[PDB]
Amino acid sequence: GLWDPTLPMIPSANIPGDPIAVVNQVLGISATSAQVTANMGRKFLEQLGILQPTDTGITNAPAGSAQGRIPRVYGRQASEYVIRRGMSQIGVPYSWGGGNAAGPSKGIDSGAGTVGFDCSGLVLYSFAGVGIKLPHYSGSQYNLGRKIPSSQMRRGDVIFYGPNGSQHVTIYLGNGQMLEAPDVGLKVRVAPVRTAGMTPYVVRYIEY
Repeated sequence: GLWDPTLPMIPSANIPGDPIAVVNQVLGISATSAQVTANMGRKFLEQLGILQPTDTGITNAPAGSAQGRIPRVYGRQASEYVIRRGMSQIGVPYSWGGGNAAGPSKGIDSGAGTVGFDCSGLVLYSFAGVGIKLPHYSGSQYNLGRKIPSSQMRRGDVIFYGPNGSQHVTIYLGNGQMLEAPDVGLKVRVAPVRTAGMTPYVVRYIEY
């Protein structure tokens, strides 16, 4: 019983570091997920009227802290933007290892010929819109942000599965539903929350 038995009972794709996210061969440019995330974070802060010269655009709280860069009075707005970004991807194919801060991408290993999202890729893409920078591995995502008891999960919190949160990750939508990139052959979808294999905590990246 350690895993969600509806999905492969293995750790999810683990893509190191700060991958290239944008490649433009005509202009001859490229940029990484962290670059795109910082750019989008600064834009978001500017739209709230709070951009400062010291802001890189990266908005993550120190892991475990209840205080991040985005003010609490703007956190619902931030969270709703993240959710809209993710939900806009419903119907995009799953691809093992797929996705970056810019959108779906070619995957790895099995997913090498498929442009799409995997579980952690969808989560990282969604949160990047407000400057929340996440690693492309569900177990590493579980170690960031602030833990909330699973029984108190709230819309916008992030649900994890398997040992160390390593099997699967999804975005809770409230009302017993979650947004996920599920498995090969499928598409990004809204699905009922599953409790089998779930970690006893969810993760909150945005306070409100």
